[PDB]
Amino acid sequence: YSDVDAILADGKQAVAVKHGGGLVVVGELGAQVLAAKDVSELPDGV
Amino acid sequence: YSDVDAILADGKQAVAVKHGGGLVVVGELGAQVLAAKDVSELPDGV
Amino acid sequence: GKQIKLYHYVPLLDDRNVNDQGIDAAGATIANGNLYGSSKDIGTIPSKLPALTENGGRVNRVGFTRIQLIGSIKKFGFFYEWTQEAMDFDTDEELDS
Amino acid sequence: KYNAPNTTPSSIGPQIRLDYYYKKALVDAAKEMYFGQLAEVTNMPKNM
Amino acid sequence: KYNAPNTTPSSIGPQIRLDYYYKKALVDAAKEMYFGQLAEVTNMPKNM
Repeated sequence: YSDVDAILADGKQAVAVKHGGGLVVVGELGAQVLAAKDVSELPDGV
Repeated sequence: YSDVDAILADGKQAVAVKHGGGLVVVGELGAQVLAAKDVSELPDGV
Repeated sequence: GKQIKLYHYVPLLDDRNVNDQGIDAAGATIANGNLYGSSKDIGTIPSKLPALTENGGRVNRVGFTRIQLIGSIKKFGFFYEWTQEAMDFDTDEELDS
Repeated sequence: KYNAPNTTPSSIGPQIRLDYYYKKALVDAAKEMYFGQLAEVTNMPKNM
Repeated sequence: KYNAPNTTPSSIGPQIRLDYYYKKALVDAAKEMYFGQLAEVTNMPKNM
């Protein structure tokens, strides 16, 4: 990704990071894995 | 991990949480898995 | 302590600004803390120009560096000795000068 | 003997200060601009 | 940015003075004198 609009245009979401650097990028799959509690709530792919 | 330097020195990054709690620490795969749209962009590991 | 230290603040765009505080428009893992250094190549600067967008935020971060100098002092010396007779009974009565 | 402190500690004991800090720092001069001071300016209004 | 302790180099660069030197030093009080006070003095002349 070159510009900040690329993530938005691509469809990925972007979270600003405070302590260190910044701008971690989240995709819908990555979020859904990231939103998992137990082995049941991870996606099919993983 | 004891202090906020420990994450930073390790290279691991941390994001400030809003709703409730402290910090969420992000590693580079954990970020790169996090930035995956479909099954193709997950690591070789997953 | 027989030594003197200094600080030589390197400018931003100089390629001596080695820095880890490097964030591009999208990511934050840029090792090149300086925007583009002094590469001076048309094929580089447009890519590395700080092109901010409508939405701002944590984009194009930079850091700065300082340089420490060091210099030390040393001791030197020598000597010569003469006897009274060497001055008294010498062919030239100007040896002292 | 003062010797070579830290590496060879002096007779009296440790030396905590071993470096005079000259305050005046070295600052690189700014480059001279040439392609500036050569263009005209046309104002671009807002709301447009 | 950050100023991690010199062993872990500061972001800006090398650090010279890491310590503040307290000028005033610590001494030891002289042991109080006891036997010396009680004494008689007899002068011994020279060349004798």
